[PDB]
Amino acid sequence: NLHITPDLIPSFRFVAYYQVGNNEIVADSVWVDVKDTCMGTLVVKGDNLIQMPGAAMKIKLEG
Amino acid sequence: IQLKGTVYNYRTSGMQFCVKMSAVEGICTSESPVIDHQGTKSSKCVRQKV
Repeated sequence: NLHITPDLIPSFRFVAYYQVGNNEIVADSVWVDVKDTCMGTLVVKGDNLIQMPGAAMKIKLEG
Repeated sequence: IQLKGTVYNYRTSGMQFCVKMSAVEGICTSESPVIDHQGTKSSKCVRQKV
């Protein structure tokens, strides 16, 4: 089980190999696309109700 | 009688409002606010803040 973590965004490769008797090396690499997303979080939270001109406003900021 | 009513404002900040009631043949109103204009018979414009 591998645990993907932000770092590997957006795309990480996996190479791996084994050696027989300290003489032979054989390997393989597969390439994977991680969801091209935000490493951390950022959302502007609000109320979405119809505001009125020059009126007083509150927006929360999650990050 | 004295009809009670209550206006609630649920929204964020403050909010102002008008409450006018149509009068009817059989109900004295105490004001001559009858003001008929463009087909409409109604009360003066309050102008409360809530």
